[PDB]
Amino acid sequence: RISGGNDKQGFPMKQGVLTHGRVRLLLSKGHSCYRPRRTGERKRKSVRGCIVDANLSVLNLVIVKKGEKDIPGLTDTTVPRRLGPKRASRIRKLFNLSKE
Amino acid sequence: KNKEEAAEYAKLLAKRMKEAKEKRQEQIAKRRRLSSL
Amino acid sequence: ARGPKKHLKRVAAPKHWMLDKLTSVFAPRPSTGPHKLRECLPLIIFLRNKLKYALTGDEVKKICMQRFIKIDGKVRADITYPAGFMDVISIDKTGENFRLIYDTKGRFAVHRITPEEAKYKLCKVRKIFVGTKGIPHLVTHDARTIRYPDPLIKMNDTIQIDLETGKITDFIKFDTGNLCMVTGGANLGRIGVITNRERHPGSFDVVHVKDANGNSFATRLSNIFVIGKGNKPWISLPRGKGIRLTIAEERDKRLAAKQSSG
Amino acid sequence: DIQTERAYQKQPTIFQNKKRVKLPRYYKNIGLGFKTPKEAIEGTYIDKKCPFTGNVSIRGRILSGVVTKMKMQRTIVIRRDYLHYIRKYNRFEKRHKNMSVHLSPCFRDVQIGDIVTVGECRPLSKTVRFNVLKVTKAAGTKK
Amino acid sequence: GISRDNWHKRRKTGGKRKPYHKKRKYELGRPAANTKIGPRRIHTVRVRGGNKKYRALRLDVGNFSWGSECCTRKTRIIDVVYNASNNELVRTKTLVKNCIVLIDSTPYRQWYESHYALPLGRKKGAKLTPEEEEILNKKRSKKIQKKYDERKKNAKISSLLEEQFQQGKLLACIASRPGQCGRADGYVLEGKELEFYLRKIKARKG
RNA sequence: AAACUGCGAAUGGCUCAUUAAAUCAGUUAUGGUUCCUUUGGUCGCUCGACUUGGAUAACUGUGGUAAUUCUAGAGCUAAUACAUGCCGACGGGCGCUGACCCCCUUCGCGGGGGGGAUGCGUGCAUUUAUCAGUGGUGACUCUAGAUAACCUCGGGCCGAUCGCACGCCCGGCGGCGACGACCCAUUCGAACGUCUGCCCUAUCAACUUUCGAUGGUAGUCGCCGUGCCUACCAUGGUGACCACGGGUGACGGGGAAUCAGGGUUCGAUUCCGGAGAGGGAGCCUGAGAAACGGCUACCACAUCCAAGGAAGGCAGCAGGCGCGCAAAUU
Repeated sequence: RISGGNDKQGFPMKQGVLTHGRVRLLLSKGHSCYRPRRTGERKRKSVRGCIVDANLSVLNLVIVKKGEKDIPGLTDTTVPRRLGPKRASRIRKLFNLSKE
Repeated sequence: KNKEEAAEYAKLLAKRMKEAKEKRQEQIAKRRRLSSL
Repeated sequence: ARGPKKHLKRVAAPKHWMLDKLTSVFAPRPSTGPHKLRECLPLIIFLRNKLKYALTGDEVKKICMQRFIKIDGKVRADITYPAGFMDVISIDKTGENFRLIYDTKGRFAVHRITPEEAKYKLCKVRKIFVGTKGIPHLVTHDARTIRYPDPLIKMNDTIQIDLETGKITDFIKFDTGNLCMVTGGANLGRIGVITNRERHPGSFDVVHVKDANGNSFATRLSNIFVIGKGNKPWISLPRGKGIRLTIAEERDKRLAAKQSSG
Repeated sequence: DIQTERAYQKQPTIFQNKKRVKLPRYYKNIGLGFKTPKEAIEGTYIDKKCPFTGNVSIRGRILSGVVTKMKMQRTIVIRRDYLHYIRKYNRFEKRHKNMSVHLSPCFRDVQIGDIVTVGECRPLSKTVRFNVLKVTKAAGTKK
Repeated sequence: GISRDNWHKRRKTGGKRKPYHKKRKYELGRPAANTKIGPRRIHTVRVRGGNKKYRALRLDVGNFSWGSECCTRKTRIIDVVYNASNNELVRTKTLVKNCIVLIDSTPYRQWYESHYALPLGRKKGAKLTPEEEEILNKKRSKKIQKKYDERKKNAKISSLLEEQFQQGKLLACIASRPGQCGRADGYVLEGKELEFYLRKIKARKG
C-alpha cells in the first residue's frame, strides 16, 4: 500500500487532493499536514498532490501482503508492543476473559 | 425535600386561604350590615 | 472593550471601601456574586483594611484558603468574594461574628454580634414570580431564590432567614411606621420610621422616612430596607444608631470626648 | 374599509373562526392615568403599532408638542419648542426639535395645530419612537 | 460581512454619515435560508451567545392547526400558492412566514371522521369499498352512540372547507419562521381570511 | 517532565489617525435583547448496566525539506477528549378511548346515575394553534394553568466523572467535597433606543429620493426593536430656531491655565467612555472578537532563500533609524 510521502522541496502529500503539483490549501483542525496552535486557527499551507511523479523525495510504503521471501531489515527482528491495554474492557477482550 | 416543602406550603396556603375566606365573609357580612345600617 | 472587564482601577473603586491612592494602580475587582460591584465589600478589604489581621493580599490568601472565613453560613476561599449588606462574616478560630450593616457615614462599619444573633440574617425581597408548576419563587437582594414562601410576602418586604437551613422564620411587610435602614444615595446608613411612600407611576416611587431625633428626610424606594416592626429592630444596630449627627455636632462631640476622656 | 394591503389584516390575539350555529376586538389600558378612547374599543381598523390595539408598550418618557404635518400613512410630525439657556449672555434662544410620531386612527379628529401628548415606546421605524396617547385641540378651535 | 448596520444609512435629515468604527460582528447578517418544498434538509447555525438556529433549506411536513374545532396534525406541504411579500416567492416555491400553502387534509379528514362519524369530502355514489372506516362509521353501544349524536348536533362544516377537503388539499398559513426555528408550522385558513386569500389567488391566477 | 484535556489568551498596555448629533455627558428605557463566570433555585417530576464503543497524542521507530514553533508514514496506549446508552425511582396517576357492566325511573321503547378491560398520549425546554383568566405591573400578546400537536439525526436536559474519611448493616444503606449539567434568577457586563447639550464656515441655501430618501404593509436577516434588507405601496423627510455641504494643529468627558464679577484659552496626556493596530476587506474559535503579541486575501513596504519556496506587522516594554525646535535605560 502506497501511503504517500514528501515532495523534493519537502512539502508532504495530501490524502485525496487529486493533483500531481503543489496546491495552497486552507487547512483546519482534523486535517493532514497541519497542526493548529490557537483553538480555531486555520492557516494556508503548501501540500503536494497524491498522483506520484518523478518529482518526489521519499514515498511512504506499507507492505500489506506477506510474500514468499524473508527480507533482512523488515521481517527478521520483531519488536514487542511497548504498552499493553489499560481500559478493563480492552484487557477483557485481549485475554478472552469472561464477565464474572 | 420537594414532597415535604409542597405539603408544608399546602398547609400554610390552606391556613391563609381560611384567613382570606374569613376576611371575604367579614366584608360580605359588612354588605349584610350595610343593608342592616 | 470587546468583552467583559477583569480589572478595577484604585481611583475608579467605590468610595466607601476607603482605599488610598498611593499603594497600587489597581483595587480588588469583586468576584461576580450576590451583591453589586458598587454596593459589596470584598473579603480582602474586610480582612487587611478593616480588621487588619493580614497586611498584604497574599496574607488574605493564607487566611481564606485555610477555610476559616464563613460568610453568611458557608466557607469562602475567594479573597475578592462580594460580602454585602446584612451578610454575617464568621471567623471561627477567634470566635468572632460580624454583620455588614452600613455606618451612618456611607462606609460599612465593623459590627461584632453574638453567635446566637449570627444564626439568622434579614433579606429584602426584590421580586416574586410563579415557577414552572404554580410554585411561587422569591428573589432577595442577595439573590437567595426561595421556593414556597408565605403567600402574604409581597415585593418590597424583608424576611428573617436562618443561615444553617436557608428557610424564612418571620417577614416584615413594607408598611408606614416600620424602621428603615437606607441602603443607597446620600442618606446611606440612615435609620428611621417610614412615614409616606409616594407613588409615581412609570417613574421611581420616593419614600419619606422620619428619623429617631425627628430630622425627617426622603429616598427613592429602591434604596430602602426595613430592619424592624415599628420602632424595635430585628438586628443589633451599630453605635450612632443610623442618625447622622451633623458636622457641627460631630465637631463638638469630638471636642467633648477628646477633653472628657483625656 | 380594511384589507387594502396584499396580506390579510387582523389582530394576532383574537381568533375569528369559532364555529357559528361581528369580530370581537382586543384592546388594553395603556396606564399612566391615560383613558383609552371609545374609538379604539369600538373600531373596525387594525394597526399593529396602536398603543390600545397593537403590539406596542409605552414606558419611560411622556412628552407633548404642536402637530405640524399629517402627510404620510398613519404617522404625523409634532414640533416641540423649548428655550435653551446660553449662560454667557444670561439669555435663552428659541430652539425646536420636530420628531416623527405614529398617530393611531383611534384619534381621527386631529388638525395641524392640536397640542398632542405622546409616550416613548420601542422603535416603530427608523425615526419614530413615540405613539400618540391623547389629543387636546388648539385653544378655541371648535367651529 | 453582509451587515445589519444603522450607520451605513442616511440620517432622518437626508445628510449621510461617516463610519467612526469598522463593521462589528454582532451586526451579523447571514444569507437567506430560502427553504423549499422537498425531503428534510435542516442545517444548524451557531448564533450570538452559543445558541442554535435551524436553517430549513428543504421542508415538507408541518404541524398545522384547524382552530375552528381544536385539532393540529403533522401534514405534508404540497405547493406554495401565494405570498404577500413577493410574487416571485410563489413562482420560486419558497416557504416563508405568512406564505399561503396547499397542505394534505387526510390527517384532518381522518380526525373529523373519527370524532363526528360523518363521511366528509367523498362524492355520492363513491362508497368506501375496502371496508376500513365503514367499521368506524358504526358499531357503538346505547349511550356512547347517544354521546356521538349529542356531539353530532355541532358538526356543520363551512362550504369552502367542504370543497377543499374534496380535493384532499386544504389552504394553510405558515406562522413559523422556517429559516430560524426549522419548522413549517401554522394554521388552516377559515372564514373571511380564506375568502380574502381565495380572492387574491383568483385575482393573480386569472 | 512530556502530551491529550480544561480554562485563559476578548483583560491589561499603547496611541489618538479617523470621527461634528457622531463620539461623549447627564437622563431614562429594554414590558425589544444577549450573557462564560460567581451566587441561589432546579438537577428519581418523563410510565418507557458491578460501567459500554472506535480512536489519538506523549513514548518507540522510519523519515523528507536549504529553510519555519514545517511536518509525513509506522507501532502501541488513556480520558471530565470523541461518541454510545441503560437500570432505577416505578406502584400508579391524569386526559381521551371505549369493549363490557350494575342500578334508578317508562308495562316496553327511551332518559339518566355509577364501575369499566385494552389501546392512545403524558415531565421541563422547543415551535405552531386553541380555551379559561396562580401571582404581578402604571400598563403584557406577562408568569402560571388547560387543550391539541410538533420536538430538527448539522441531535436541548434527565451525571457511564473524580477525590478524602470510613462506617452501619443476615450481600443492601450512607458522610465531606471536586468537576459536569438544561432552564429560571443573580452578578459582571455588552448591544440598540429616550430627553437635552458641540468648534469655525453662507466665497455652502436649498438638500435627501425608485442603486432607500420619510412612512405603510408582509416577509428575510439579526440576540432582539427598527428600511437592517427584500417585494408592493404612499410621496414623503429636513432647513434662515442655519439644514445640506466644507473645514478643524477636533477622540468626547471628568478636568487644566488665567481670573473682581462676567469671561477667555487649553484638555494627545495616568479616571470614565470611544476608536485603531501600516491601509482597506473577509472570517475561524469562543460566553464574549469582525481579535491582529489569531488566521485569510488585496494594496504599500520589507526579511530569508540551494531561486523551488518560506516568514512579517513595537500607535506593548526597552532600544534603533528617520523626522524634527522638541522627549530617558536594549
